[PDB]
Amino acid sequence: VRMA
Amino acid sequence: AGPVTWVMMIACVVVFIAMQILGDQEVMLWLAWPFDPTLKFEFWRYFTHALMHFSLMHILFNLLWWWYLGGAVEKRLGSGKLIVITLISALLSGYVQQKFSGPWFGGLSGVVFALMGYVWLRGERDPQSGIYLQRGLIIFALIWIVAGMANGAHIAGLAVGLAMAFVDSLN
Repeated sequence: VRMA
Repeated sequence: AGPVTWVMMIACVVVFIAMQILGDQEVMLWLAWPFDPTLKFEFWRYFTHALMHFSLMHILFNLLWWWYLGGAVEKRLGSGKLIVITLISALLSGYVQQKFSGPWFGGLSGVVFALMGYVWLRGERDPQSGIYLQRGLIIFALIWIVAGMANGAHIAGLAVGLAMAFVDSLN
Protein backbone atom coordinates (compact mmCIF):
# COMPACT_ATOMS: atom_id res chain seq x y z
CA VAL A 1 0.00 0.00 0.00
CA ARG A 2 1.30 3.46 -1.00
CA MET A 3 0.36 6.74 0.71
CA ALA A 4 -0.94 9.69 -1.31
CA ALA B 1 -12.94 27.50 6.79
CA GLY B 2 -15.82 26.94 4.42
CA PRO B 3 -18.22 24.00 3.94
CA VAL B 4 -16.17 22.22 1.28
CA THR B 5 -13.02 22.28 3.44
CA TRP B 6 -15.04 20.82 6.35
CA VAL B 7 -17.05 18.14 4.46
CA MET B 8 -13.81 16.61 3.14
CA MET B 9 -12.19 16.63 6.59
CA ILE B 10 -15.19 14.76 8.06
CA ALA B 11 -15.31 12.28 5.15
CA CYS B 12 -11.61 11.42 5.68
CA VAL B 13 -12.11 11.07 9.47
CA VAL B 14 -15.20 8.89 9.09
CA VAL B 15 -13.34 6.60 6.59
CA PHE B 16 -10.18 6.49 8.74
CA ILE B 17 -12.28 5.39 11.75
CA ALA B 18 -13.91 2.62 9.68
CA MET B 19 -10.43 1.40 8.64
CA GLN B 20 -9.58 1.04 12.39
CA ILE B 21 -12.71 -0.99 13.21
CA LEU B 22 -12.86 -3.06 10.01
CA GLY B 23 -9.11 -2.96 9.23
CA ASP B 24 -7.37 -1.39 6.23
CA GLN B 25 -7.85 -4.20 3.71
CA GLU B 26 -11.61 -4.40 4.31
CA VAL B 27 -12.15 -0.72 3.48
CA MET B 28 -9.55 -0.85 0.68
CA LEU B 29 -11.50 -3.68 -1.04
CA TRP B 30 -14.42 -1.26 -1.47
CA LEU B 31 -12.82 2.21 -1.82
CA ALA B 32 -9.61 1.51 -3.78
CA TRP B 33 -9.08 2.19 -7.48
CA PRO B 34 -10.49 -0.74 -9.60
CA PHE B 35 -8.00 -3.59 -9.36
CA ASP B 36 -9.98 -5.66 -11.91
CA PRO B 37 -11.55 -4.24 -15.15
CA THR B 38 -14.79 -6.04 -14.23
CA LEU B 39 -15.08 -3.44 -11.45
CA LYS B 40 -14.52 -0.49 -13.81
CA PHE B 41 -18.18 0.61 -13.51
CA GLU B 42 -17.90 1.10 -9.74
CA PHE B 43 -17.47 4.89 -10.30
CA TRP B 44 -16.87 5.96 -6.68
CA ARG B 45 -13.48 4.20 -6.72
CA TYR B 46 -11.89 6.89 -8.94
CA PHE B 47 -12.48 9.35 -6.08
CA THR B 48 -12.74 7.32 -2.85
CA HIS B 49 -9.07 6.29 -2.90
CA ALA B 50 -8.35 9.90 -1.82
CA LEU B 51 -10.31 9.43 1.43
CA MET B 52 -8.29 6.53 2.84
CA HIS B 53 -5.35 7.10 5.16
CA PHE B 54 -3.04 4.50 6.62
CA SER B 55 -1.52 6.09 9.71
CA LEU B 56 -2.34 8.94 12.04
CA MET B 57 0.53 11.05 10.75
CA HIS B 58 -0.67 10.35 7.19
CA ILE B 59 -4.19 11.59 7.95
CA LEU B 60 -2.92 14.53 10.09
CA PHE B 61 -0.30 15.83 7.70
CA ASN B 62 -2.75 15.64 4.75
CA LEU B 63 -5.72 17.26 6.52
CA LEU B 64 -3.38 19.99 7.84
CA TRP B 65 -2.33 21.06 4.32
CA TRP B 66 -5.91 20.53 3.13
CA TRP B 67 -7.36 22.76 5.88
CA TYR B 68 -4.73 25.41 5.15
CA LEU B 69 -4.76 25.45 1.32
CA GLY B 70 -8.30 24.08 0.78
CA GLY B 71 -9.80 26.74 3.07
CA ALA B 72 -7.82 29.51 1.31
CA VAL B 73 -9.06 28.42 -2.13
CA GLU B 74 -12.64 28.10 -0.83
CA LYS B 75 -12.49 31.48 0.95
CA ARG B 76 -10.89 33.35 -1.99
CA LEU B 77 -12.40 31.58 -5.02
CA GLY B 78 -15.44 29.84 -3.59
CA SER B 79 -16.71 26.34 -2.90
CA GLY B 80 -17.26 25.43 -6.60
CA LYS B 81 -13.60 26.12 -7.35
CA LEU B 82 -12.31 23.84 -4.59
CA ILE B 83 -14.76 21.06 -5.59
CA VAL B 84 -13.37 21.07 -9.15
CA ILE B 85 -9.70 21.18 -8.07
CA THR B 86 -10.47 18.26 -5.73
CA LEU B 87 -12.37 16.04 -8.21
CA ILE B 88 -9.97 16.54 -11.16
CA SER B 89 -6.78 16.06 -9.06
CA ALA B 90 -8.22 13.04 -7.20
CA LEU B 91 -9.19 11.27 -10.43
CA LEU B 92 -6.00 12.16 -12.36
CA SER B 93 -3.50 11.53 -9.52
CA GLY B 94 -5.34 8.24 -9.01
CA TYR B 95 -5.04 7.31 -12.69
CA VAL B 96 -1.28 7.87 -12.72
CA GLN B 97 -0.65 6.33 -9.30
CA GLN B 98 -2.37 3.17 -10.47
CA LYS B 99 -0.15 3.07 -13.57
CA PHE B 100 3.03 3.50 -11.54
CA SER B 101 2.35 0.91 -8.90
CA GLY B 102 -1.14 -0.56 -9.21
CA PRO B 103 -4.36 0.13 -7.28
CA TRP B 104 -3.35 -0.27 -3.61
CA PHE B 105 -2.84 3.33 -2.57
CA GLY B 106 -4.89 6.00 -0.82
CA GLY B 107 -4.61 9.42 0.75
CA LEU B 108 -5.50 13.01 0.01
CA SER B 109 -1.94 14.03 -0.91
CA GLY B 110 -2.69 13.88 -4.63
CA VAL B 111 -5.28 16.58 -3.99
CA VAL B 112 -2.88 18.27 -1.57
CA PHE B 113 -0.02 18.52 -4.08
CA ALA B 114 -2.47 19.87 -6.70
CA LEU B 115 -3.59 22.51 -4.20
CA MET B 116 0.06 23.33 -3.37
CA GLY B 117 0.78 23.87 -7.10
CA TYR B 118 -2.41 25.84 -7.72
CA VAL B 119 -1.99 28.29 -4.80
CA TRP B 120 1.66 28.90 -5.70
CA LEU B 121 1.37 29.44 -9.51
CA ARG B 122 -1.90 31.38 -9.21
CA GLY B 123 -0.26 33.62 -6.59
CA GLU B 124 2.78 34.26 -8.87
CA ARG B 125 0.97 35.09 -12.09
CA ASP B 126 -2.27 36.47 -10.68
CA PRO B 127 -1.57 38.25 -7.30
CA GLN B 128 -5.04 39.79 -7.92
CA SER B 129 -6.65 36.48 -6.81
CA GLY B 130 -5.64 37.14 -3.19
CA ILE B 131 -3.93 33.73 -2.75
CA TYR B 132 -0.15 33.03 -2.55
CA LEU B 133 2.27 30.37 -1.21
CA GLN B 134 5.42 31.40 0.68
CA ARG B 135 8.58 30.15 -1.00
CA GLY B 136 9.49 28.55 2.35
CA LEU B 137 6.61 26.11 1.75
CA ILE B 138 7.26 25.49 -1.95
CA ILE B 139 10.74 24.40 -0.81
CA PHE B 140 9.29 22.10 1.84
CA ALA B 141 6.91 20.68 -0.82
CA LEU B 142 9.87 19.95 -3.15
CA ILE B 143 11.65 18.14 -0.29
CA TRP B 144 8.58 15.85 0.21
CA ILE B 145 8.76 14.90 -3.48
CA VAL B 146 12.50 14.09 -3.53
CA ALA B 147 12.01 12.10 -0.28
CA GLY B 148 9.66 9.95 -2.40
CA MET B 149 4.48 6.70 -0.96
CA ALA B 150 2.31 7.35 -4.02
CA ASN B 151 4.96 9.01 -6.22
CA GLY B 152 2.63 9.05 -9.26
CA ALA B 153 -0.07 10.76 -7.16
CA HIS B 154 2.26 13.47 -5.87
CA ILE B 155 3.61 14.42 -9.27
CA ALA B 156 0.32 14.02 -11.18
CA GLY B 157 -1.49 16.14 -8.60
CA LEU B 158 1.17 18.86 -8.78
CA ALA B 159 0.93 18.91 -12.61
CA VAL B 160 -2.86 19.21 -12.45
CA GLY B 161 -2.65 22.11 -9.96
CA LEU B 162 -0.15 24.08 -12.00
CA ALA B 163 -2.20 23.53 -15.19
CA MET B 164 -5.49 24.68 -13.67
CA ALA B 165 -3.81 27.70 -12.03
CA PHE B 166 -2.29 28.68 -15.38
CA VAL B 167 -5.64 28.30 -17.20
CA ASP B 168 -7.26 30.36 -14.42
CA SER B 169 -4.38 32.88 -14.40
CA LEU B 170 -5.12 33.97 -17.93
CA ASN B 171 -8.86 33.37 -17.38
